[PDB]
Amino acid sequence: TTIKAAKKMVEREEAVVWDILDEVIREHPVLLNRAPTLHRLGIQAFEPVLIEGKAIQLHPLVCAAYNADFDGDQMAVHVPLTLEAQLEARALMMSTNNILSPANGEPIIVPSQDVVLGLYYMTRDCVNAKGEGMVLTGPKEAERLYRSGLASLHARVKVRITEYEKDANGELVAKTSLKDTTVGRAILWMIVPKG
Amino acid sequence: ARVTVQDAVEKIGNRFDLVLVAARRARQMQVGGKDPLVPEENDKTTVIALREIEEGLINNQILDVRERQEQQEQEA
Amino acid sequence: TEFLKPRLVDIEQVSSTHAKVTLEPLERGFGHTLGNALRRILLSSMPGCAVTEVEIDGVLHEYSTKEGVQEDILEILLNLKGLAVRVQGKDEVILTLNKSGIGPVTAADITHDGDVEIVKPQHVICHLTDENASISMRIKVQRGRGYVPASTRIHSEEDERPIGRLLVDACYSPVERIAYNVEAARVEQRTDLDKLVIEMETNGTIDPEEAIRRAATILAEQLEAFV
Amino acid sequence: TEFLKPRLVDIEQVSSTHAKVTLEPLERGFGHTLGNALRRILLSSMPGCAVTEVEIDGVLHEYSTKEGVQEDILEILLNLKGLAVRVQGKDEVILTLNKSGIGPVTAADITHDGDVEIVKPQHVICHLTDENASISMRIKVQRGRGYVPASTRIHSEEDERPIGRLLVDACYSPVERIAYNVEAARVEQRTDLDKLVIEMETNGTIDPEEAIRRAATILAEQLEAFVDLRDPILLRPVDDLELTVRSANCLKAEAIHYIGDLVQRTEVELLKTPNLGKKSLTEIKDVLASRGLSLGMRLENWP
Amino acid sequence: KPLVGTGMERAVAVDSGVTAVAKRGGVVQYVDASRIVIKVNEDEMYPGEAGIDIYNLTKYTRSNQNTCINQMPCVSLGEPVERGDVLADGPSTDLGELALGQNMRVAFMPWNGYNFEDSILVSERVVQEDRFTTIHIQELACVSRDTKLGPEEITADIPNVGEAALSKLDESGIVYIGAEVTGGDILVGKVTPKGETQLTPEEKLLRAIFGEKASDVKDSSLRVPNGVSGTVIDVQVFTRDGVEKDKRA
Amino acid sequence: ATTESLRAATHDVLAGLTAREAKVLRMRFGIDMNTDYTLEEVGKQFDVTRERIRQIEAKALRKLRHPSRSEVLRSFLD
Ligand SMILES: [Mg+2]
Repeated sequence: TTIKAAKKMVEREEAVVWDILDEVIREHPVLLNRAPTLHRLGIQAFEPVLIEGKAIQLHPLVCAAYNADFDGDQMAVHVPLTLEAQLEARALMMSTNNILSPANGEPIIVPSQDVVLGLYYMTRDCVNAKGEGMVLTGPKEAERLYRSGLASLHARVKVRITEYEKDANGELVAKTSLKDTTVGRAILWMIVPKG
Repeated sequence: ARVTVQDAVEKIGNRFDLVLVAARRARQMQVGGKDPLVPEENDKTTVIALREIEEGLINNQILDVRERQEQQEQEA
Repeated sequence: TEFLKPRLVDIEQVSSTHAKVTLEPLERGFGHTLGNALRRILLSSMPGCAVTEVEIDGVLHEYSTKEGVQEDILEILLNLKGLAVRVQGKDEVILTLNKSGIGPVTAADITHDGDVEIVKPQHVICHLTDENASISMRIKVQRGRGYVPASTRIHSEEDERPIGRLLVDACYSPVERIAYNVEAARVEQRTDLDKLVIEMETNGTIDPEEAIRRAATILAEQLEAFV
Repeated sequence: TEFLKPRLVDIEQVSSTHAKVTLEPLERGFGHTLGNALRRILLSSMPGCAVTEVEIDGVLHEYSTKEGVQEDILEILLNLKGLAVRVQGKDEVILTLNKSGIGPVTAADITHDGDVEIVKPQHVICHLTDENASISMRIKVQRGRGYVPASTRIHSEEDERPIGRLLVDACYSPVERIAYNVEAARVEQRTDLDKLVIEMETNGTIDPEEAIRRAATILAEQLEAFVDLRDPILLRPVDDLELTVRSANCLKAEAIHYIGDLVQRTEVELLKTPNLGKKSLTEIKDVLASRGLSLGMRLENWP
Repeated sequence: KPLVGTGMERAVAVDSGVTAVAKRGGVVQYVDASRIVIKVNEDEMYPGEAGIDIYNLTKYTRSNQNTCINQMPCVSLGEPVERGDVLADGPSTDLGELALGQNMRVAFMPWNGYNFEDSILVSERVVQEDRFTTIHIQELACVSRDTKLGPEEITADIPNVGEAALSKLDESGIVYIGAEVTGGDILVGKVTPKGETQLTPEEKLLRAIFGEKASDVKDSSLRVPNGVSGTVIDVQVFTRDGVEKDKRA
Repeated sequence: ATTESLRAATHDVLAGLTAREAKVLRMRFGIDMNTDYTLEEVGKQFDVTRERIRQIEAKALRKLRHPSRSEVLRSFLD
């Protein structure tokens, strides 16, 4: 009804205020900020979700752009209020707007230490290679025989991979051939897009 | 336009005038009483204004003639 | 004794057989359990029919090239390994490929039987390069379970085979790559519950949301004598 | 080779705590899937009995001391949650424990009923060091699942409970460590079938024969959704219409107690009513139309 | 118990002073939760004493970092404790050895990127077994200063609040000992007599319509900070000379 | 919030008062006016006998104190 009735609904933690907070928290970016920031990518916007706990779950890909390892760093979270600042947060300083760094052309929002270790374990090859001799149909059979346990992540086999390149003005061409590779490179190629 | 605004910035041309006319459209959507050209599917007016931007229906001169038509309708 | 069941499913079908099935809500930690208990039974213990052997009669190795073909024998063996076929009456059903002249050998120039129903005939197998370059092979479709590779059967089969009998990588289950990611979806009082987004791309002869029900009733038959 | 179903063929009991149950027979893929599924659902979501609320006399808060008890009562709540009780019949029970004399307060002297059973009577709880100052408390055992802390139960229960009722972290999961191994089964017609023995290291408050039948039941209910699916206006008084009292004060003479008795009124009776003849009847119709009603609206079993 | 040690753990407790130190060694006679009575033997017995060294163990007092200090008794009843040994472990000790934390199974492996840049991924058993739960004793001094517009009384009748918020209070407004308060509730009802501030005409119309008559009593009671749950362990009351005491003090 | 939302609520509710009772009540307390007036000062503009303004104020009170349409005004007591 009024403002203080909603305040008493907030102070007593009603069930419906969590649903209305989930409604108001979506399509509403918020600015995450490390103190003190190191560069321009030490503060950028984020579209938050609602979880439990009393802390902010930060996306791991942008912690290198923060240079803020998980040492209990006191991050400030700033709310853009009006629609000018809300669309300025969503369309310009969201992390989906900048995959490169303002310092160099190399991405500082690159896959960091844990995920690059997992990817290096994915793209590694062996000589023993207990899934030897089986020819994989593509990324699909590669992830299938890795997840079924009959074949390992290290197998120097031939994989028919569908690849695309925009040699024309944005026109991708379809081609598939056999390449000397491993299974985990094809499982990464399942996540790699067409271009 | 929830995860990608690159189609919007390549159909408009730059970031600042795009987000200025998008905020103008959202201000005309919030208290102006205008109807959205994009379906809502449980979204706030900001990403609706961004989806109207990336659909090619909202631009600078398009919003200019859109508010000029409403001004000529109100002043008649 | 409550045992809270999900309410909304909202199957999202991208292609003809890319029915991404979601499930909301579950209990605390049932998301990974129900995502891994259904994935690996589609990987290893799902019955279906595919090609196990081949009788090309003139190619006896996987790397030895032949004549009248465009690609190598490994590529056409891989195209034969991915085949949307399903038989009803018998289990070890033998087919025959017949292609003459000059043209791309698709999945329609093969001799099918009454119990053989091809769902995807657009699967390209070979390409006839030379003029009047005929080729012929026997397609041995055997019913299997999950997946068995060529390395687990090339050591057991020690008996002498004629010139042409090779071992096809049999994709014994009719499902393709199965994967899942557990997203944290909330109810009005709890957030420890989790959504189960099952992203399943699938080949022919089976619908993905029907394959969900088939795996569910298979795992229920695995726990039928426990209540 | 179409399908194959396992069966609980042996229930091995090393002691009251250890239990090596096995499943036989399973396939190549069924040996590792049924072991991973039944271990996870029995670990967390297992309906057990834990300690929730304990009210000790003489003390007021859970960080308080007592005479001749040799330990803080916060430590007593940490061993009551590690104390297993087998409450079979009822879903909740107020277990009381009394102990006098110098000695350790074990679980063998609990004043208990017949429906419950303390499976570990030698579990250390307290150490009474005074004969004059005895120890006495109530234990509110609850039948729940998973694990709920003390802060979560007070957020969903806003009742008026008295002081001294100390909230204890309800560790409803009775199991501690569960293992499973995939070996080769002994089948004469098919050697490639796999056996699966489940090492269930838990406490005595759960039957391991019932623990398999309860864990496989919950997974069947989750697969049940997998395989099958995919007038306040008329109950109002008279005065809340904000009606003018030129006609509202006169309709109370004959019969007026609800708003449902006013829509059943007729115009010829209001014509005989004073100050309700011609003009104010239109005002009554207008204030009824302001709420959506009208004159002569018949109600269908209002009181 | 600290599993991996250094050898310094057997002396840091005895040298810190927060534990019950053995000034005179003997046989344990009677051990309570708040005190330990050790019976001194004949070799360490003085003729000018009573042969009994009672150690008044400090209960749950406040530290300088808003955490607990509790001298828990660790020795059993009827065992000899010699000179310079331990009788009661302090807040972060165990049997004379420095119990800084807890020991549990740790695995140096990645799990779904949760341990991304040296972060901790815990199980449920760190709070299911209450292993990492921690007592935290804070201080909140509800101070009743005396301004010009009347001194601050400590009463129970507070306007603009519900009866359920005042349900855990007495007639003095203070919580009872052991009241499980939640973040946002009032722990001590300490209202101030405010001056007659000039109201807006809308609130004057609201006072003219209904019976809402906000007098000089003002809701300035120091509440519980939000997010902080827990109970109360002690309510220390102090007063000035010449001031009467209510029933709670 | 309430110092403007209650003003908007009185401007919405008292606009429904379709006579001079709202016009003599807005200057009875000072709503949308500069100087707060008593019954005598609002009398010389309209109704010089004080008890007429008092009786119309009591009539507006009896109209507004009922929990039928001023419930949004009733919720502002906190
Ligand atoms: Mg740092």
